[PDB]
Amino acid sequence: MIVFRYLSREVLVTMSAVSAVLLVIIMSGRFIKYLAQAAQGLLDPGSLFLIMAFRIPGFLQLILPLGLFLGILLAYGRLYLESEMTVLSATGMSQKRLLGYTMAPALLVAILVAWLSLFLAPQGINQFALLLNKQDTLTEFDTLVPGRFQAMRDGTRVTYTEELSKDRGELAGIFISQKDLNSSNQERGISILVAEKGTQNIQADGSRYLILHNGYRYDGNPGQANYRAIQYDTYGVMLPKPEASSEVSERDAVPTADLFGSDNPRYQAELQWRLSTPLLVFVVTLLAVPLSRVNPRQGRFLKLLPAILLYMGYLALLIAVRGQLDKGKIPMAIGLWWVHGLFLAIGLLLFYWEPLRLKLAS
Amino acid sequence: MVKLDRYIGVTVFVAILAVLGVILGLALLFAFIDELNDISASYGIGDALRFIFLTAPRRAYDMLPMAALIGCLVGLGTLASNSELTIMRAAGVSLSRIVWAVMKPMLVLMLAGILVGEYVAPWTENIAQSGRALAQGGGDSQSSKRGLWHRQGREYIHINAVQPNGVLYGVTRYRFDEQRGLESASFAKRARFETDHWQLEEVTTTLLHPREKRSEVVKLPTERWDAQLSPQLLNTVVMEPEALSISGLWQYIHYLADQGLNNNRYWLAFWTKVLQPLVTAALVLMAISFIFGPLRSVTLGQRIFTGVLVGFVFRIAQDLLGPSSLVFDFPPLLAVVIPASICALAGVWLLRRA
Amino acid sequence: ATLKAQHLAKSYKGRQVVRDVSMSIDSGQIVGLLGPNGAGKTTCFYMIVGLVQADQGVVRIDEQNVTHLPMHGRARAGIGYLPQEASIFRKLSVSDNIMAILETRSDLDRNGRKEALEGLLQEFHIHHIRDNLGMSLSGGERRRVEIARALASAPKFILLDEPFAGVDPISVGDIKQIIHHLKAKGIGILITDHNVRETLDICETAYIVNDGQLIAEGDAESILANDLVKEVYLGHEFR
Amino acid sequence: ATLKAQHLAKSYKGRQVVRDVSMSIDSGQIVGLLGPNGAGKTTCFYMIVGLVQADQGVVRIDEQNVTHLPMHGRARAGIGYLPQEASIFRKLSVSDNIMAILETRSDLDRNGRKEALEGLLQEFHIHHIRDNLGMSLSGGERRRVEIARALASAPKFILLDEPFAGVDPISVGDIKQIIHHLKAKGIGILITDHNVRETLDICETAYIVNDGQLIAEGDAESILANDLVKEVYLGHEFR
Repeated sequence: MIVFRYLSREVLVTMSAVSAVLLVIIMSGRFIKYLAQAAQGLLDPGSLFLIMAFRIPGFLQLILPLGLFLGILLAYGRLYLESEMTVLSATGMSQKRLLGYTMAPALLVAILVAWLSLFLAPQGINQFALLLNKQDTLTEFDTLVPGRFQAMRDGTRVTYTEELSKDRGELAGIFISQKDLNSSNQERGISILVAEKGTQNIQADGSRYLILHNGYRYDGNPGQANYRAIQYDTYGVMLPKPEASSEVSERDAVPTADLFGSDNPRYQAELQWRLSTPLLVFVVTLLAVPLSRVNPRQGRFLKLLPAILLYMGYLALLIAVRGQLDKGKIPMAIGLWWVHGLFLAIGLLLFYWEPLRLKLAS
Repeated sequence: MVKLDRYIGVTVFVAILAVLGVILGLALLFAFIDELNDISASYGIGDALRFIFLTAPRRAYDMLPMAALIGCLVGLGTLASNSELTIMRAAGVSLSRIVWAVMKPMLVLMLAGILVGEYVAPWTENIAQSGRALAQGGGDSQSSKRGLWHRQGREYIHINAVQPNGVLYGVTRYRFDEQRGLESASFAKRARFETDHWQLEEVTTTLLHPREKRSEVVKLPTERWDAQLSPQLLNTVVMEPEALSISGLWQYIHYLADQGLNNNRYWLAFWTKVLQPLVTAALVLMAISFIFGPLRSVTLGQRIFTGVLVGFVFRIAQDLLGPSSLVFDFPPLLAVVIPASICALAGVWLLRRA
Repeated sequence: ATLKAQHLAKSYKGRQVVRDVSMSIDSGQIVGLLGPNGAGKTTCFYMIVGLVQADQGVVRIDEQNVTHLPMHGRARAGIGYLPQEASIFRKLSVSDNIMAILETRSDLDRNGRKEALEGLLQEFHIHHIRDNLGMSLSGGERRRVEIARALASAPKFILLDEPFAGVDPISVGDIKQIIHHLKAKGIGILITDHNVRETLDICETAYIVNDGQLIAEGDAESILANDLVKEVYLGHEFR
Repeated sequence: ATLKAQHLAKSYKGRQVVRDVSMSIDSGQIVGLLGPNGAGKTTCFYMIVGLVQADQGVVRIDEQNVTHLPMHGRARAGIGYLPQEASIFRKLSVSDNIMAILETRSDLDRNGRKEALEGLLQEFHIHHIRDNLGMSLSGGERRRVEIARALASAPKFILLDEPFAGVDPISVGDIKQIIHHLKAKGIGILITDHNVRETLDICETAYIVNDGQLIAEGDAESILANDLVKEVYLGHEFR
């Protein structure tokens, strides 16, 4: 029992330190990507603070299992290097007993990760998406110079402006037209008009009531003998906020109570993914114990990089299977469970290597 | 002092080459895994593999400094843990002499990095990007992301896709009158650059008649085009600043200066691509300081782990000071000088502490 | 009891390090295992301990084939061990360094564990440092605590590893006294060491393993006078 | 020449590990440095060689204050060093190990370097093994090549560090012969070792330090009878 408390307190502290370092690194890595979009001027650089505070629960869901993996590796390597475990196995301690001792601090991490992945990360992601949609769309429309006009990616909103204005009054004039004719093969595909109007009548989050009293439609399909030119009023330009749809998805914010009963493959793959990190904790704990046996020449800082690579590959396989399963390609009976089975098997063949060799030695 | 110089130089050179090979392999594997998600229809696995392989020199040039740091750490640790640098120091060989011995085969690496990043990286990067864009699409007037818009007093120019070999895919020309009267809806497929004019191809123009006549389609085969655009100008705008040759970056910085638009990202890219030897020298000086200090008798694994951790901490800071120098207002030269400078200062401090 | 190693053999990357070495330790004896550094002295010692798997031969303790048993199986069979390096529980008090092993014993109840802890703490004269942490102990007391801890498991044999290496000439007296005490308790002891003077002083029967073979054996007088060990190991001018 | 160290003192954790110890080695004699493990023997040795800067000290080589000089600065005036562990250049031949150090010397031309290399190769009887890689040498010849390489720099005092550690009793005769060979040339050795029985034999003057203070000095017969050392370090029954 004394050994149990000693091992648990030696593992938990190292896990905590490694998790803190990993969290700092991941937060910095995400900041260096959000700051680029801030530099483009798309998003207010005063709200990057909250976004981090709302996204960190989503990072302490894939960081904690790796923190436990590295903590077990480092702690048991330290105990192995100082002959602290040689005198523990020379008084009677099966490696099964060591696994039993290690599985108790892993239970706390599994409980914490299950809570964070089933009841906290969805709430945080929902709040982050809500507050990014609410008031961060004020910078959706940015104008640099009259030389750089507006060419929206929708393929229907392209126009011209003269010298811009801070008050948004001097950038009048409009040459709006859908203009998807190429060789002028269609008539309804252009809404060309001549305008000196286009006042920035922003009512909603960028939505504009830019009705133009100046405009002459040129509907007549060019390249033909049909000249059709009438008066044109305007083409409504409402600006929505597509930032949220580019980075996150609706699935990650659905409460767990809304996935227990459903027929949508995405809403069920999400449930299968959320219940995968508690098993991640136990699988990496099982993998960690046989790996931690090190020699004085190897040191404890040797198999850390392969451990990180293996964990990243495990997560990548989980995500790929989820993304090829929510499409219905894989029937939702095997699920993600075969990935867990594969990694459990490769951990079991590693925990039972020395006993297998001894048995094969007859 | 010849044999000691060759011994240390060969050791560090081989270690650096091995580390660079491993890092390049890992980077290519991660990039291919990321690219797998966009495999659809025309973008086959073969095209993705071709793009990944063609973007190898750029990744090697980018990862050269971290590779040099880790390789110097490993190579000097091999000597130090065997208690050979102590013998060299006790034989009368100074410490600055050992630093010079390590840096002698490293000016070669810095020169190779500059050469491969100013002559070889832009070509392969351009070829790979253009090939990926072609494979993904660009058939329509506005289909490919690799597009651009140019305007004159009345001439309107839109290019659907640009080619590395001085060719434009999807040339589109428009003409608006002084009263915003439409006069041309020209379409083209290809163009050839001769003298200063632009030899258009597949000219499917559509010129509007003002009074009552509806436009007509003239399928003229070729026509010289009077445009001030140069193929270098259209190539430079498309490519990202971090994938441009030094001479091209300098010329584009000056050209942006003439028109009055401020240049603050191209300046940062130019400084990063120029001050790379100094950053490498600072990093490897700090690595040499590490070997002679804390990581003296520690194992190889600890040295590799420390090198990787510090490389992460350094690269993250370097990539974080970039957009910060554009959001805020301070010279981009600081964003390149500060991290390398403090690395060199820490290395010198620890070396003087012996 | 009797720990016997018979026809032991091993081979590292082609070369045969040891071959046909036979040793036997009785309960109560102090048997020393010496030899040249490059020979298979350490290989034989670790093959008996359990850290290296023997290619051939058997290792049995009183009709109990423990050759193909792990280290914990051997430890439960009766064989102890004590590594050369410092192997005390650093962040644990002395009174807990022993109780952490006394709690695994099956024949001891709640009161028996306390009684045995008191006996072990008083026998070795470490009662005054009962509260000190393991990392703060001096060089002399660390060995006493380690021996008491290894004795808390009630081993039938203890295989010391380089007890006298890096030890002052005044502290070898304490180690010899501890070894004599352990012999008096009835526990057979196997000693392997680089220092061949104090080891031959304390041991009662010694084995020489040179070129992977048992070239000579016997007491101190018969081992200091043999010609083979005097021309491959000791030198013609040794005492 | 005379390597007189005066009034040495140091402190690691605010505590005076070494205080007021003075040693003097004439050029042409073998001097030993002994003491308990925790005392200031290794610290004093490392301060003399230069790896540990001394807070106080007048270390001088015949009226040449070299206390502030670095390790290479001290070695330029001529002070050898030989690490306890293997320090052979791994991927270099024996003929290259000596020549690499010889090229450091500034008073030798090409023909002089060649002649000195042949002289050193023949002097230490390693002319036959002049092409084997340094990493593929047995312990018997590795030490000879290391000592030849150390002598290639032409020092005036060689500071050996644990030469008789982890060697067989037949392999101490070779080391003693080599040390006598070095003493014949004129160098002044400063053997320091854990083992005392032959360290007090080969050497002719010992400086035993305890609690970071010089407690005794003199010839082996004149120190084995000292009461203080027989109380703290050597015990009451040594020899």
